[PDB]
Amino acid sequence: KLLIIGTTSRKDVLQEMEMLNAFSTTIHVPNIATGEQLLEALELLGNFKDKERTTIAQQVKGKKVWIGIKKLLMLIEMSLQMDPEYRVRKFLALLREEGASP
Amino acid sequence: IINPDWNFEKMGIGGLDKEFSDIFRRAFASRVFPPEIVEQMGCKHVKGILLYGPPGCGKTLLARQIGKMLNAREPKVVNGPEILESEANIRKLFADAEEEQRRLGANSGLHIIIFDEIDAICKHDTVVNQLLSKIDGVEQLNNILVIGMTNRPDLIDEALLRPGRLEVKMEIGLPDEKGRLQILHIHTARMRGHQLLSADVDIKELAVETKNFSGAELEGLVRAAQSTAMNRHIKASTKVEVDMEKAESLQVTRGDFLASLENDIKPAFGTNQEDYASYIMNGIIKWGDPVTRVLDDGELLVQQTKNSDRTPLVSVLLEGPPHSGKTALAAKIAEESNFPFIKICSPDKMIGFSETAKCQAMKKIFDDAYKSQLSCVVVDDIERLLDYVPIGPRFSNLVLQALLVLLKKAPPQGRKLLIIGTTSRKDVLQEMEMLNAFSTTIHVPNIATGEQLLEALELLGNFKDKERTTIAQQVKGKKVWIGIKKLLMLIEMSLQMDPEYRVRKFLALLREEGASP
Ligand SMILES: Nc1ncnc2c1ncn2[C@@H]1O[C@H](COP(=O)(O)OP(=O)(O)OP(=O)(O)O)[C@@H](O)[C@H]1O
Ligand SMILES: Nc1ncnc2c1ncn2[C@@H]1O[C@H](COP(=O)(O)OP(=O)(O)O)[C@@H](O)[C@H]1O
Ligand SMILES: [Mg+2]
Repeated sequence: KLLIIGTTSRKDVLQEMEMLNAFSTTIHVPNIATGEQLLEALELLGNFKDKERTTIAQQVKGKKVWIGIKKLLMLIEMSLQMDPEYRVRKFLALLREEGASP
Repeated sequence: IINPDWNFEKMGIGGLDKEFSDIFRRAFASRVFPPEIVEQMGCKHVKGILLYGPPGCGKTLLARQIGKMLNAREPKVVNGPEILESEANIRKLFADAEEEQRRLGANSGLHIIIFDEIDAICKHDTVVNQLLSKIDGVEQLNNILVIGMTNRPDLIDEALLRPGRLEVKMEIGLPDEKGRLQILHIHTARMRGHQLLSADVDIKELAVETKNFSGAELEGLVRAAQSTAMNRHIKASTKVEVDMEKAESLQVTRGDFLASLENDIKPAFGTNQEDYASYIMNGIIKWGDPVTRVLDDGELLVQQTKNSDRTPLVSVLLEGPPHSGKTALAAKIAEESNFPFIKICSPDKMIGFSETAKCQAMKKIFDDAYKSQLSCVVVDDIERLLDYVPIGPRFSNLVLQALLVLLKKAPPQGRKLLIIGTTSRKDVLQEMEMLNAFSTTIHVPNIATGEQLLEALELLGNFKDKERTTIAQQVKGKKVWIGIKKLLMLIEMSLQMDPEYRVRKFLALLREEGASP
């Protein structure tokens, strides 16, 4: 017996080459698409404090979010470098800059 | 796992408890229990061991300690070129063991032979065959042991590693912060009881600072520091008629460690250096905020990649209009990094090379970079390195795929890296989808205001007061579009005319150039 697992990021190109016929089934992994999920991830990572968490939740609860997990880790690590005063501002600015339509 | 506790600090070994314990359990356990139960087991004694790794980490000292505590005689040593008539020398090593086996062999002691740089004497098939016959020939030597060492195990003959003969292999790699701490704790013993050192000394800082340091370098640190301090205070008190013990009152050492560390001893492994004059010829002159902004962003990136655990790899891309001075800024940041290992890969060294050769050079550079606990590698002119051309495409697909695969491969555990690239054709790169491989982008704009041009001119200091006023009034409008390199060469050309016909020539040259993106 055997089992083969594949990974890809360009589904349409594979579709044109008549490749999906060989594969028996496909599974879809989505991105973060709600403020609640982002807040849960931030809490689980255990980086920001309570007050900054409240500020982030208040500011981010009036827009849409579409971001990948690895990019989120990179943004958190980059933002932590700045001084304690401007960490939240830098993180929010970077999130706004990265924000894009699905 | 259960083990018999040892006192490593007492034996002088630090940071290798696991290796010592495993070696002792797998190799020398049998030869300590009495022959009767050994035979009843059916146990068979091992005959050879192999140790490999960077030089100076202390391969010999491990077996020397085992010999000191082996409750037997001392081990004999051989050298790679010593044997290299050969059979006569071979008969000077096992002849003593053969004589013992003539006088003994059932209850005889244990003889140990040590081979240095064994790879140099085996790959000359005559000596290899003689050695192979001797270790396992028609006669069986049950009172001998061989412990080879080298640094390139891949070059050892396979027949020598057949399971019947040598069967244990180990790697002894460079120390880490905690390992360096323990090694220093061990080496700082005599002066610890002699009170020749200062109480302000912080061994933690010394251990943290030394990135690529072997035990030999660590001991040399202590040697040089004590020498520096003795000379310092003795000489200080010799030229004055002050009390002699005043010098001995300064015997305690706090800053001499740093003094010796500055340039007395330097890392031996990796530790490449690069020249920056060839890439920074006119220095760096501040003509506006953007230079400060770029430098600050580069410094922040350099800081993140040193005190972070979740991001052991960081890449950054610089983009801007041609001749904006991106390569110089990248080289300046790389120099300011202060990392032990630095290198630059540029197409200038690659002239007329084939695509495969370029791929080989790139992979070799990255492979060398992997060897160091820190590094920074710079790649310049990506669009040229791909051999682009506007008339249709001509990119070398192989060179593109090599880069795209390389940019993501993380290093082994515990090693960090930083990658910086510089480009000018951003759209073309975006087309190939490689833009997503990078993590961040920093812009390199061009001069866009007149006052910036006058400030650059005054920093350069070439035009006089009247000429400065004339240019300022002529181009007061903030509708300029010029790069630092273009400004430099334009000024250099314009300076070639006669003193009278210079300002007008400069203005004509500026007008010839563009004024908008
Ligand atoms: N503040 C500065 N910024 C950039 N370059 C400067 C600065 N001060 C002086 N220079 C000099 O300007 C010249 C431009 O630098 P460099 O050769 O790296 O340009 P570039 O835009 O990377 O070139 P290319 O178009 O060939 O890619 C160099 O001589 C550099 O020393
Ligand atoms: N774990 C360790 N404990 C004590 N000393 C060490 C250790 N590792 C390296 N050294 C230092 O390395 C030196 C010995 O290296 P050596 O055995 O000659 O290496 P090789 O024989 O492979 O050239 C000694 O000066 C010793 O202080
Ligand atoms: Mg350049």
